Amino acid sequence: SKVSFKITLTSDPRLPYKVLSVPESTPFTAVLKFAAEEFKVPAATSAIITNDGIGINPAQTAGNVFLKHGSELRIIPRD
Amino acid sequence: GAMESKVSFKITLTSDPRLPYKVLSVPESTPFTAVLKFAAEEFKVPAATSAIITNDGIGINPAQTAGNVFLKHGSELRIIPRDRVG
Amino acid sequence: DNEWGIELV
Repeated sequence: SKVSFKITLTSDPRLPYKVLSVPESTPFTAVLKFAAEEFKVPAATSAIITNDGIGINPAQTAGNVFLKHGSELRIIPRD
Repeated sequence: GAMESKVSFKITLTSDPRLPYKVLSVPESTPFTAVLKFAAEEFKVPAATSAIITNDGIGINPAQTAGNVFLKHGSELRIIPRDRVG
Repeated sequence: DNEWGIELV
């Protein structure tokens, strides 16, 4: 079964967002990569953080990320 | 896929007797303002003054996801460009 | 820009 995320590229002043649903077992690395691709920014240098300024360790299940932080995440592109 | 489902719209420029059209596939969570801008450009008409209406004469509020528009009004939409003044 | 990922068909 899947969990879903709203990822907002907050560095784009238009605040465009994308929704992603992945199987709750999916490693969060996959979502980071997916989000990077859809947002057309480097997976290697991009981070995903929460609304409250907590950095999300991607070596974690999407399921566990959802359980701890909810659906509202920001993608942070490097310099 | 991880990427959100898409909804598709057939947008017709009824003002052209040929009734030309463009089909747009759009992520459900997309604000309808993006769809309108995208459509206006495909039709080479000013996004800021054009409107999208249903086949039954309802104006679509752009502050609204594509998903909602799809669900409430289906896929047949019309694009309405403004006349000129003077 | 098409930052909302709209596709033409």
